[PDB]
Amino acid sequence: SLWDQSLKPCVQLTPLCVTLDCSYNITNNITNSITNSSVNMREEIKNCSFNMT
Amino acid sequence: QEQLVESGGGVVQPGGSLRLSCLASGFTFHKYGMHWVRQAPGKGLEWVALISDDGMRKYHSDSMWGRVTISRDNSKNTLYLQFSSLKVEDTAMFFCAREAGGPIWHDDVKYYDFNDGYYNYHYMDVWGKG
Ligand SMILES: *[C@@H]1O[C@H](CO)[C@@H](O[C@@H]2O[C@H](CO)[C@@H](O[C@@H]3O[C@H](CO[C@H]4O[C@H](CO)[C@@H](O)[C@H](O)[C@@H]4O[C@@H]4O[C@H](CO)[C@@H](O[C@@H]5O[C@H](CO)[C@H](O)[C@H](O)[C@H]5O)[C@H](O)[C@H]4NC(C)=O)[C@@H](O)[C@H](O)[C@@H]3O)[C@H](O)[C@H]2NC(C)=O)[C@H](O)[C@H]1NC(C)=O
Ligand SMILES: *[C@@H]1O[C@H](CO[C@@H]2O[C@@H](C)[C@@H](O)[C@@H](O)[C@@H]2O)[C@@H](O[C@@H]2O[C@H](CO)[C@@H](O[C@@H]3O[C@H](CO)[C@@H](O)[C@H](O)[C@@H]3O)[C@H](O)[C@H]2NC(C)=O)[C@H](O)[C@H]1NC(C)=O
Ligand SMILES: *[C@@H]1O[C@H](CO)[C@@H](O)[C@H](O)[C@H]1NC(C)=O
Ligand SMILES: *[C@@H]1O[C@H](CO)[C@@H](O)[C@H](O)[C@H]1NC(C)=O
Repeated sequence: SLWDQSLKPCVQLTPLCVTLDCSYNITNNITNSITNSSVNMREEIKNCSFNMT
Repeated sequence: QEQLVESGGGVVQPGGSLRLSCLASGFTFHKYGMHWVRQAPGKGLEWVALISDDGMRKYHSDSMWGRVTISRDNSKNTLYLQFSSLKVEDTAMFFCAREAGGPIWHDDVKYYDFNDGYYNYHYMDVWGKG
């Protein structure tokens, strides 16, 4: 109930659902760290453009 | 209104250089990728150069490629073209034309660029003095 109450004043993100275009490799130095646990390729870091009203 | 004024052009000789300055007013020049065009005696229009909103990329005709270099100045709200190795065939009136308004239109909805930039790649709506 308190979580819903704190959720109420938050602004909605419904218009964000439009289709976007993202790029995985970006202008940064490190992409493969010292450790590899099937997560270096799954970097979960992309930079993405999106239309907003 | 949105006005553009060219200057710096004058009589020159081949092999030298030239600085054509296109000042602008009446709008936010910080993101308006301008277009340098030329018109020779007894000839039609001929596109010279084009620069993006941010100056990242730029396009020059293969004939005029290398001889001219285009640049922008958002602080001055000005555009600049520096020549090099001028040729007698370059005799022309040079104009500085704007891009297709601020946003790009589609289905009555207008899109501005990143950081709300005035971008397009379309016809040239406004033309300068020359
Ligand atoms: C995420 O990864 C992606 C995948 O790599 C990134 O995207 C792009 O991928 C491409 C895959 O093929 C990469 O291609 C490589 O590009 C190499 C560099 O080529 C340029 O530089 C060499 C010199 O090192 C040059 O010989 C090449 O021709 C090219 O530059 C030339 O530059 C001149 C001068 O600026 C251009 O001349 C233009 O001429 C016209 C008139 O005709 C106007 O006057 C212009 O003003 C003028 O500039 C010339 O046109 C241009 N050449 C070409 C063909 O356009 C190359 O050596 C490799 O073999 C390979 O082809 C590409 O580099 C890569 N993008 C980047 C930015 O690296 C993606 O970018 C990345 N994500 C992020 C965020 O970066
Ligand atoms: C993913 O990111 C690239 C690179 O963007 C650059 O690096 C990021 C980490 C951020 O720091 C960005 O702020 C930064 O621009 C996007 O590609 C484009 O790269 C060019 C590099 O030549 C950027 O050019 C800049 O343009 C400004 C304004 O015109 C100039 O003042 C600068 O001097 C420089 O030339 C360009 O801005 C950048 N594009 C964008 C939209 O930021 C790539 O587009 C992006 N991926 C997606 C999907 O947008
Ligand atoms: C990455 O950082 C190293 C130093 O830690 C430096 O030598 C190298 O040039 C950097 N590479 C890039 C692409 O920034
Ligand atoms: C990285 O991968 C190799 C083989 O895929 C594995 O032997 C090694 O343990 C991995 N690195 C780590 C930190 O587990």
